[PDB]
Amino acid sequence: QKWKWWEEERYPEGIKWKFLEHKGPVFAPPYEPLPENVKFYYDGKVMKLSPKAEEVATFFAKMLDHEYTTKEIFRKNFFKDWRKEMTNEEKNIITNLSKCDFTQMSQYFKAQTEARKQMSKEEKLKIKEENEKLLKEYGFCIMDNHKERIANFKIEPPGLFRGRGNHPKMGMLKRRIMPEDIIINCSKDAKVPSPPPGHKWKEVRHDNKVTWLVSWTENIQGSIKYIMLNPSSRIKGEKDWQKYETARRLKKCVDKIRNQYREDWKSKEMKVRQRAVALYFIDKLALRAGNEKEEGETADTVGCCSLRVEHINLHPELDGQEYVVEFDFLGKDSIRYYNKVPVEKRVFKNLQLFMENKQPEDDLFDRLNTGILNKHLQDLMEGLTAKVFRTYNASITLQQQLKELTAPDENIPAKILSYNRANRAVAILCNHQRAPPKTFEKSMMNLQTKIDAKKEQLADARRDLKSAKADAKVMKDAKTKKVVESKKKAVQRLEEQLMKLEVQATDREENKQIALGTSKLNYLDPRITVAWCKKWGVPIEKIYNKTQREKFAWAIDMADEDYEF
DNA sequence: AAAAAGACTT
DNA sequence: GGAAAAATTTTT
DNA sequence: AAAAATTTTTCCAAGTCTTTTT
Ligand SMILES: CC[C@@]1(O)C(=O)OCc2c1cc1n(c2=O)Cc2cc3ccccc3nc2-1
Repeated sequence: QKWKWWEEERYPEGIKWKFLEHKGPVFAPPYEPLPENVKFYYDGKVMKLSPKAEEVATFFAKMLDHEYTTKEIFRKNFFKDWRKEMTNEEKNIITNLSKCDFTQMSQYFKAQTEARKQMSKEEKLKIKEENEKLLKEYGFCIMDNHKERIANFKIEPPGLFRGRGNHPKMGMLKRRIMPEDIIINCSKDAKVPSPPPGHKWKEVRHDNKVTWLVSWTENIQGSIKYIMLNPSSRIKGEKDWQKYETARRLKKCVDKIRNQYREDWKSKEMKVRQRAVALYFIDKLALRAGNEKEEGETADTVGCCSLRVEHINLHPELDGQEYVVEFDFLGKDSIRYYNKVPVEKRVFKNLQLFMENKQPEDDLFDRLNTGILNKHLQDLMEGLTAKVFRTYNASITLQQQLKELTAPDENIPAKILSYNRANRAVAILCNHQRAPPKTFEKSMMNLQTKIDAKKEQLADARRDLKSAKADAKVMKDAKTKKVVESKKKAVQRLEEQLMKLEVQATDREENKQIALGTSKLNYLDPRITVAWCKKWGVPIEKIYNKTQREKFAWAIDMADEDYEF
């Protein structure tokens, strides 16, 4: 069937749904304590760990293999959070983490993973079926006249916080989410889901100005987690489509804004000059609008509006470049951003002004935050904020590079390479880095030995063709010529294969320290891709896989070859 | 405001 | 998501 | 048959910006 929601009339502003029914959240599987033969030791002598404490102790044991279990903060926060979940006949004995021996616990769990990957196609087939009966009853909710998929219906198990970067809270206990934390949400006329026996959910909500099915407040940050619908849904995809159409609207008056923020660098007020320089950073330098965040509750990271002075060092000349601003900081997810950038005359001079009589630990743009900057953007264009730039600059770069890369001649596998090269450019601009695949970049030697082997399979068809001509000369007939054809069409089938292997080795080695994912899904207007595919006859499945085709179902169907962002 | 929350987005 | 599992599928 | 190199899931947060509260 497949419901073409994009053909429907836009859902009237404010209300998200008229009717919402769902089976609720699936809870994390109960804890199975340790057997008799898996003993825990403290101060060398055996210790009986109560169910509560035993669990918190496993979470650490299973991580013993990682290098972070040796960091101060990790161990400090851990031990503190373990103390709470301990009995007094245990809070009296265990004074420190350092005297606790998890070695045996840690060993059993590495054995479980082994004994698991050695199962029978009877057990493995049963689990893979019991896992399918859960996805049917719990993974589909009903939102207005339709059956749509839920994204992550399984509530996350309790464990230990790690987070990304050097985070202050690493090692803390993530408590087990009970029904009494869950806030259900659904329509008044919908069958309310039944809670686990002998429990009550925190609240049965009916707020129809939201898209969520369930919410709870996790304890590490005190942030609210949600169980929202699958990206393939209407509610998620109309939002997605809107986000693109909003960045597409930015396109028709982008140069207008670029005229203004240019001369704004020459205004009376520092506040307007700051706002404009920051806007330059977000525009031409694809920075995020860096909100302020609670220090000692998150990893010290930034974005443009939050950039401290210590994140830049002013250089007049370097490598033959004029007015270079050296960026050096940890962006989102503690991912470094280093950029030597030649800026215009006023901008370099404006930055010196913004850094005068200031200490390294102070802001660059004081008198600025995301709030001021975004209030301006709104006035500049109906519905514009500072993230829309990243959507424009990323999307439009794909469209441009696909134009400047794709040649009509190329066979399908080299066009895929051209597309990926386009994607790659966006990725480097949006700084979606990657740590090289776990020493496995010797898979290149194991791909080169396959290419060098094909150079033989072809080299032999070349010397086969050279001898076919040496027989076609002496005694020329329609039996020798039609063989010099079968040896020519043979050089070709191998030539097209070598291309397919070499082009695929380039694609792989260029995308070594880059990440296309976050842009593939989150930043590029899927229609830009779809058009490119319809044009050169590249079957979509070569670019977007099934969950992607499904998420992007709206683009595929509602976009021709002629489409232009 | 403008902090502190909430709901989306990356 | 992006690296790690885990389930595959390719190589040897 | 079994090492090996792949494809695909599973594990687990950190931003942006709107709406409340204070
Ligand atoms: C590296 C890619 C990226 O950081 C990002 O910048 O954009 C996409 C993305 C990320 C992370 C994430 N998600 C994402 O959609 C969804 C999601 C769910 C999670 C659920 C639990 C823990 C971490 C989680 N991280 C992401």
